[PDB]
Amino acid sequence: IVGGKVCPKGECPWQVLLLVNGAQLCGGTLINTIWVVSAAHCFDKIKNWRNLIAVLGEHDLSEHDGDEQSRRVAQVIIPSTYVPGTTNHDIALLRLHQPVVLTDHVVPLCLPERTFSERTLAFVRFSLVSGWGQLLDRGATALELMVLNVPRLMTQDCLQQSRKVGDSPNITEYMFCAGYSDGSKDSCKGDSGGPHATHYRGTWYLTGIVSWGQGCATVGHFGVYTRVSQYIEWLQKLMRSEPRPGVLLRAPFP
Amino acid sequence: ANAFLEELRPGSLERECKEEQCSFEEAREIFKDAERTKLFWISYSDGDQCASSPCQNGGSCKDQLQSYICFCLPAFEGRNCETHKDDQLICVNENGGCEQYCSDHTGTKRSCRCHEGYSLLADGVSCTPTVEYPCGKIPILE
Amino acid sequence: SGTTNTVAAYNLTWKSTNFKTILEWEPKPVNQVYTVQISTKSGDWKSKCFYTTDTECDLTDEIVKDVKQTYLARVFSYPAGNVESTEPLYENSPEFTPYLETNLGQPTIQSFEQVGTKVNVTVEDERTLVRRNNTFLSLRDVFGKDLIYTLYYWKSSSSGKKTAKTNTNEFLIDVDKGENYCFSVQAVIPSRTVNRKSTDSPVECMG
Ligand SMILES: CC[C@@H](C)NC(=O)c1cc(N)cc(-c2cnc(NC(C)C)c(=O)n2CC(=O)NCc2ccc(C(=N)N)cc2C(=O)Nc2ccncc2)c1
Ligand SMILES: [Ca+2]
Ligand SMILES: [Ca+2]
Ligand SMILES: [Mg+2]
Repeated sequence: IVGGKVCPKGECPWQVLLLVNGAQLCGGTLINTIWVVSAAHCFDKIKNWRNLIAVLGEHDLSEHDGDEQSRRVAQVIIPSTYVPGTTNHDIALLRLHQPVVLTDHVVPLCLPERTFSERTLAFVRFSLVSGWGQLLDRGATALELMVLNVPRLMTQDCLQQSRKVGDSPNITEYMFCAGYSDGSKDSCKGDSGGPHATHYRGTWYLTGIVSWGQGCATVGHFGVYTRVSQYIEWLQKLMRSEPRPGVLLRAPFP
Repeated sequence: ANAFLEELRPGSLERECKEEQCSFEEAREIFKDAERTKLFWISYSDGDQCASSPCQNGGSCKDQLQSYICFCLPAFEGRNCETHKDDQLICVNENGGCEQYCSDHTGTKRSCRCHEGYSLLADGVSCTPTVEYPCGKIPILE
Repeated sequence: SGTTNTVAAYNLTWKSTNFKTILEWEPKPVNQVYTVQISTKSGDWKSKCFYTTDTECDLTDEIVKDVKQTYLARVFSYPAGNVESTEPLYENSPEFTPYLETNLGQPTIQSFEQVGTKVNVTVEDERTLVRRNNTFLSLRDVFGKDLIYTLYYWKSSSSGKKTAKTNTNEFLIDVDKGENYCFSVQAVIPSRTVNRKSTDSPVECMG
């Protein structure tokens, strides 16, 4: 996270830290006691599917305290339409082998209904993005969870306010821009998979996933997030599904 | 109104303009100065747009140049106070006043709903937690 | 190119007098309806005039919440139901800051009283769309010292017409015994460069 602040302990209770073979891999969002939503691109290079761990209640990577809970990731579900190496359909639904225990430091973010998210949450200006990612473009990662307040833009605006780059990914209906184009604040590498959470009348909801960008906090560019509202149906159907023997599961989409 | 005999009476703005409607010259003869006559003519010859009593639902019309302004009572809006605020209770309007989910029901009133872990209150719009750790709340702040 | 049916609204313009603010646009809808959204630079978007076929939308109630803030509105075009063209098309309006841009309304001379060799001219305060719990605030209530009223007065035997200015809604001018004078007032916000003056009030003369 570039230009944010340290998220005080327990104030980003749904934040998840994904690890593979013990090393930090990506962020994630707990939506209930057994499911975590993350980004599909975080898994392009996984070879050891059985060494996937989700840590909840984490804050300071440099010290362990009694609030952290670790769970094995039993399944990684990604849309079949997702193409490794690209940015479209950048979402992953993860099943934890055993559920985590809800506490003052571990609480799920509400996954909202599609209509409510499109007609109401989409118009709430600011939302929070968090993670232990790079504190600067190509810089070192954070030890303490960082969080940032960023304004959302409709794509037409994002496209009109962004510097043109000859070769860059299309911003599709499955994504949305949020942030600042003045090089001061943005989410970054290592924050991938983390939440873009929106506050609305006393409750927080998941509206986006940290996904991609032209570098981090680059003048003339905004962060691009996966538009969660387009996957509500796909996520609920899958959460009702029965487990597979293998970990990775490329499920059809829609 | 100029009808032989009335014209014998000395030029009076009040009598030839405010009571009988004057033309531009009759007014200028009275003012003598062209810029003075204009000044007078801009409003006098503008017309009272509030004549069509355009402000609806108890509104108050106030004239302007080639236009008017409507002052509406609290429950209304619109250029002519034609919009009934009480008729806009729909989900696209500030979530229909629902705290969480809003469902439109043409023909009838919209209803509010809540996310799992919560339940609707008597007021028909608010949602309250049914579990210790509802989704979307931050315990250490709560 | 993008989707089939519908066209984006254009020429969004702000029509505002004494804070009664109306956003107007083109064109006249053909198998398409509109919805307007308005927000301050950092605030949330508020919808108004839901699926209207009108080409205007009264935004008064939203801007009088804070006339000094700067608002931006945008107009969405939706395909009349079924015409779902095979995010919605929209157009942003110019920014608008009420306090600095609303037109000053036409004033009204409330009265004029002769006092020996001096004359007092009173301007009726103008009601504005801004409310203060059940009542409408006046132009002076809103602008305070930023607002002044100007008066044009002339004799008849005079050759030029003089002007007076006041920080209140009353003028106290020196006049020539006997002669009958004529008056006209104007609202003015001196600190403005454009739209700094209202239209002149109807002329009134002592008869
Ligand atoms: C850690 C998991 C690892 C195996 N996966 C990938 O590296 C990976 C897999 C994919 N399918 C796609 C990508 C990918 C390709 N191209 C990108 N940008 C274009 C405009 C050049 C891009 O932003 N990604 C994703 C990515 O790096 N995510 C991290 C991320 C998240 C959010 C933001 C932001 N809001 N400003 C920036 C970044 C970021 O670091 N982007 C870049 C882009 C180019 N060079 C360095 C870093 C990256
Ligand atoms: Ca720790
Ligand atoms: Ca008029
Ligand atoms: Mg009379």
